[PDB]
Amino acid sequence: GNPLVYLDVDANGKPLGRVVLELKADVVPKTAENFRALCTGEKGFGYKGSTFHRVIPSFMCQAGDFTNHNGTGGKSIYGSRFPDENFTLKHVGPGVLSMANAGPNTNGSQFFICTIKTDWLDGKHVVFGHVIEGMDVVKKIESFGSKSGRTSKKIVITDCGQLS
Repeated sequence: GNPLVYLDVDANGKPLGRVVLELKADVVPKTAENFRALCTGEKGFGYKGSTFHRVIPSFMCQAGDFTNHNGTGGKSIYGSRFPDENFTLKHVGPGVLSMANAGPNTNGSQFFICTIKTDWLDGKHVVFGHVIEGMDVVKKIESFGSKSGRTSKKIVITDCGQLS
């Protein structure tokens, strides 16, 4: 069935725990496969050692810029950017996993985990999975954000990979 992947997250060098994500490869195979491979590192690059660089309480936690660490970078397993696959899955509530972008058809590697229903992003961001385990970890990350998105602790994905 659908891949399960994990992110182990530190804040200021202290482990917060593990976020487990189910990737909806049955709905968005291309988007799911990109994220899966970026978690395993099997292409020679990916999320390990990168950060949650933008976190806004009562909104979302954003990560995946493993090249510039600031929201401008990232790349996919296909090339720098790739198309919006579909908008079938919606931003239904907390725990939704969705692609960050720079407008239409600019998916790379940046992603966010929602902490509320972000319905206004429907039809603009490709949803591709959700949190299976570790919403407590997500809430910790969230609490280290600010209105500006600047984080008050250094939030690092120390390890990541595929569980099944």
